[PDB]
Amino acid sequence: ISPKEKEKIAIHEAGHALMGLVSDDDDKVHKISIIPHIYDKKDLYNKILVLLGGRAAEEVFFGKDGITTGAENDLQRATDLAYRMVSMWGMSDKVGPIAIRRTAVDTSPDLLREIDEEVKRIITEQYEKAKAIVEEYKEPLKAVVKKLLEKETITCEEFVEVFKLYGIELKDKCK
Amino acid sequence: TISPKEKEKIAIHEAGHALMGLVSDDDDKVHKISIIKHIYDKKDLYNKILVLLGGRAAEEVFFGKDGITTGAENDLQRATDLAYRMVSMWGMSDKVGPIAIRRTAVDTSPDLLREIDEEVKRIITEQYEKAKAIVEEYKEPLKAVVKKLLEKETITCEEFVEVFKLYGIELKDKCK
Amino acid sequence: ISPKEKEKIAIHEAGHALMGLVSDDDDKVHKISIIPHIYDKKDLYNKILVLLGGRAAEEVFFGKDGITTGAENDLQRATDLAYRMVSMWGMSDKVGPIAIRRTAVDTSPDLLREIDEEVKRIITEQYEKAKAIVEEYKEPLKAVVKKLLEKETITCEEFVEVFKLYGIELKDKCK
Amino acid sequence: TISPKEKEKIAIHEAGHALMGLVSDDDDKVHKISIIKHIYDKKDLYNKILVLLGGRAAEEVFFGKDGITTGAENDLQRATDLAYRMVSMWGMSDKVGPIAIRRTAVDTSPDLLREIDEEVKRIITEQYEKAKAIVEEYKEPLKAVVKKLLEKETITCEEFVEVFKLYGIELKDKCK
Amino acid sequence: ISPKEKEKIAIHEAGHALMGLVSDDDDKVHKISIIPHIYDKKDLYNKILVLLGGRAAEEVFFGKDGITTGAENDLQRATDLAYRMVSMWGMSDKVGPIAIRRTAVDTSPDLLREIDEEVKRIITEQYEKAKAIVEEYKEPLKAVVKKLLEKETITCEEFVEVFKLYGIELKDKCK
Amino acid sequence: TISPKEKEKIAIHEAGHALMGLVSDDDDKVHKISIIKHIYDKKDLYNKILVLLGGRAAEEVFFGKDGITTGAENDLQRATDLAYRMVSMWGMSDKVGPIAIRRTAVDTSPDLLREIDEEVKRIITEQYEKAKAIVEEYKEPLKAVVKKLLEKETITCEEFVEVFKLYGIELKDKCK
Ligand SMILES: [Hg+2]
Ligand SMILES: [Hg+2]
Ligand SMILES: [Hg+2]
Ligand SMILES: [Hg+2]
Ligand SMILES: [Hg+2]
Ligand SMILES: [Hg+2]
Repeated sequence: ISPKEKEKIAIHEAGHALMGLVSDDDDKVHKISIIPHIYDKKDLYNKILVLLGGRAAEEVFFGKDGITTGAENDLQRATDLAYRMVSMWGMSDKVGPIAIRRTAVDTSPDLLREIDEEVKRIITEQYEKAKAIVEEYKEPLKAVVKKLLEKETITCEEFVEVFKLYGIELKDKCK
Repeated sequence: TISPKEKEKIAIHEAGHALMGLVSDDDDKVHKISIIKHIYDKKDLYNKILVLLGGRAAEEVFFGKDGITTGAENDLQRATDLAYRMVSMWGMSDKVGPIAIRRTAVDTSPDLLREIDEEVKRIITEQYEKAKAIVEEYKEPLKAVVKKLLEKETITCEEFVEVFKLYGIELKDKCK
Repeated sequence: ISPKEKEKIAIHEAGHALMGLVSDDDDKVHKISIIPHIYDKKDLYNKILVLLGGRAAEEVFFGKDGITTGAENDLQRATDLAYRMVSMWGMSDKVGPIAIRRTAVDTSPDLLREIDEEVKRIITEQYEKAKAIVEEYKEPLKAVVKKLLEKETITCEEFVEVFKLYGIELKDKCK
Repeated sequence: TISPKEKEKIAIHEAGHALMGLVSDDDDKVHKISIIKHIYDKKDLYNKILVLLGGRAAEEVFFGKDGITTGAENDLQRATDLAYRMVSMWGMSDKVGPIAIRRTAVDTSPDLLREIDEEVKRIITEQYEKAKAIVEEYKEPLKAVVKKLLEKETITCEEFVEVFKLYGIELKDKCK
Repeated sequence: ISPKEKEKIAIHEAGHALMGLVSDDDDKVHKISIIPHIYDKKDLYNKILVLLGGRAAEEVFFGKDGITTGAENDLQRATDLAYRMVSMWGMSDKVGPIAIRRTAVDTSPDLLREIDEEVKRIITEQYEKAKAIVEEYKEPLKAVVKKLLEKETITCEEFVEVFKLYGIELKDKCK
Repeated sequence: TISPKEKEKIAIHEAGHALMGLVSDDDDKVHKISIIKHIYDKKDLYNKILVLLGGRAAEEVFFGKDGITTGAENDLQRATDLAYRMVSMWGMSDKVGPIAIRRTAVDTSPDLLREIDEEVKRIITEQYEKAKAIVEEYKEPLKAVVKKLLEKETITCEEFVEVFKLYGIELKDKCK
């Protein structure tokens, strides 16, 4: 794996962690390296937020052209999750507290268009928030990336250490 | 595993169902509220939807739109299926009429599916609004139910009604 | 089975019988209780008429809210029958003397929309006639229901007896 | 089991097919009218539709739209299939053109299916009207055929033509 | 096989051969009777041309009503071929250098409408050219047909012989 | 079996791919031109399309729209699949967004498929135009490459670049 590619991965893996550590609710632990119940609407919004942080950080650091294939799963995981909010758990105002029956069964194309719209809406939103977040914290993120590329693997605590050195206090979610 | 946050959510969802059941002018059910060939008419099945929706309805009144939970999955699916049968199996919608979809739907037009979907959406929207209104209207005594629920982990309909009679509401029969 | 439910069933089973006994053509025999060739367009219209009589009587006696699940088969049987008239036996002017090929095969959505329209038209019609019929004969029907609820099972002849006592003479179709 | 009503219907349906066959300026067939690798051109298959439709055509002229029967099921299906091939297999429609649907149709646009359905509908409508017109125009001698049909239960084309020559119509050859 | 049918077949089989022998490119050999790499856009256009020659000749000689079932394969073979040009080999300007994925998979109805349009366009065109060709050479074609019906089987050379006797010089493609 | 006509076509198609590869400011590949878990970014895959399209691009510049060949089948299919993934698997289109089609697509709206198809069409159209422009701009030295190709049947990237340096173009590295 060439240094150019390592830089990408680094920015990407930092992005997730950033989202997790800021995420207003999203309960979840951490770790970070260059190698790899009942939820409410808020919880799932924040889960999407985390899932898009990789790609979000990619776009902040490299523009729309430095966007990577490495977010293939994250986009699928996030889109699935938004799709359940809309078609399974009535979490869309437009769509309403309806569930899609069965892989939908005998659903009008109009219902699908509505859903696809709302999935897009939800995802566009969480992704715009993630970019904003990466932006706001670009400088201390750069610092984290440097250490990442150097030591190859960071702990959750060091990530926080670096951010405290910048006056940003991240949520207590590490172990 | 269950955090006081999640446990509260459950309580409210559960108190929501029972509220709907006890006020439901038709629907009848075996109430026991915890944290751990026939013939139905249009009135009946509407009241079934009402009940099925109470949980989510309670979530929204109490926690706003963001507090809406995954816990209602089974509930929303049953409601939707039920309304779906009302429209496509029984002739229970005026727009669609006493027509029965050749059920998987087989060789039904996209136009018809759309009409059906709209009518399913109408039934549910209506009952959902009803459920919320009732929870709203009975927010006060319901809190009291929830407080005891969280405290003792399991309540009987009797206690539930006991709190309600205290507030001056005469809930219907239906327990054991 | 509770008395409220027995009343429903009674009205329902009376409705069919009424339709059969008045039905301008529909050849078919009878019996009535609280427990359970080559046809022309007229014949099949009347068969639909009979199939909808249950629900028709339900709506006359209890309004649109007292409508029951008990007509699940009747609606399917009737709708199937109208659907064959339209898609199998060219009995629709709008659609014309065309047959749908195979569970249709490779048929335009427009053709399906047309068919669905015509099926709806046919069924709406026969159902409006059945309601009208129940209406016109509500009083002697009430009488039949009473005896039904009392004796639990009526013969075709008694049904007629009751109607003759009202000056309505029903078609000779019983044995 | 067969009532005089039903038996009459059958007779008329059967007399309808044969009429079309005997007048059909192209189509050729083995006439025997009872109660109990090749190459066809556009003209030929049109005449096949004509024949296939004669039964129903006869029903409608004689009994109005309400007298239309189930007996034509097989007939309408064959006609429709035939016209369907004309349009989607052979290049026999001007609107659709010498295009052949990749036959189940595979990955054909909804637009194309609609065009095809319209053209199938045109062929059939046209021939149906033709069939009716002919039955109308020959109502009188056809009754006479039907009377003998009902009387003797089975007629030969010969007798059928015999009645027609008597009325002054010279039907074509095609029997045995 | 009746003489009327033999005349049809004759005209049909002559039509192909005509197309082959004139076809500006289409490499292909011949023979003719009353019984039965890497190509460019031009090559495939001409292959369609050959495939439609049968039907084309049928319509020239008998009008739109003398059109036969005998061209069932030719229309399928040609339509398949145009369909590959459009959906497989980016040979349509309207559609562009795109390939349809899999029996298409997950393709919009709009894309299919576009394709169906372009397939129709290509085929309409080649078929109008084939008719024109049959027209232009109707007289010497009649001559060929006569010999065909007489001797039942013609060689490629005789076909040419007849055309040379008319001052038309056909491409050197026989053996 | 291969006619001088067909052999020329092949040469040009092959010279087209290599041209694109050698000029491609990103894409890297194992050049050897004859007649016989990772991470890619948007820039990278665009350059892959460019390469995949070079063959056809070369065909069109040299032989016009009628000279377009069957030889590009595999090429067009790969390009299309790649762009299809860009749009529907990776969030690489602005119109569609960081949305991922639940892949066979499952229960996606006709509207979405249309958006996707349009965007796939945009990527490819753009890169196709790029490929052609480059072939156009380097028509002269490419002929020279083709002449040697037809002459010796197999060329190395080295020779290819050798001709290009002679014309005054400094192509990038990427060979062995
Ligand atoms: Hg990731
Ligand atoms: Hg629940
Ligand atoms: Hg019934
Ligand atoms: Hg028949
Ligand atoms: Hg042929
Ligand atoms: Hg290639």
